[PDB]
Amino acid sequence: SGWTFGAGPALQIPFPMQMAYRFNGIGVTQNVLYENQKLIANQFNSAIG
Amino acid sequence: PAICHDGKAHFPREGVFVSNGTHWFVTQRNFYEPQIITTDNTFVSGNCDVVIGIVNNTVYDPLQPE
Ligand SMILES: *[C@@H]1O[C@H](CO)[C@@H](O)[C@H](O)[C@H]1NC(C)=O
Repeated sequence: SGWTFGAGPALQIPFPMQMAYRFNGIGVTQNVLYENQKLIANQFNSAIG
Repeated sequence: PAICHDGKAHFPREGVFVSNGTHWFVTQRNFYEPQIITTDNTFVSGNCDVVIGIVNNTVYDPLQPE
């Protein structure tokens, strides 16, 4: 649900769109995520690993 | 995530793409206020072959009729 559950009712949303919102919040346009989605996922999976 | 009109991907400038079941609109995130997907609401950057989940629809040009 993103950050919506901390304010009012929880509202569902697909994870890639939430990640696009999170990128947009730091000054990078969302089209950067979608065109580099798979790669980014890998960099996350390694980071936890 | 994105709408492909003619070999090009369109992303919302500020808002999300929603659909009632037959047609597509663009709206805000904290309040329901649908609008018509024109060339102002959206910006184009892509090639319509890399986004995962792109859908087919038509955008509207406010200058062609005039
Ligand atoms: C979207 O439109 C293009 C060109 O009109 C077509 O090649 C493609 O198959 C369409 N995709 C879907 C899912 O209908």
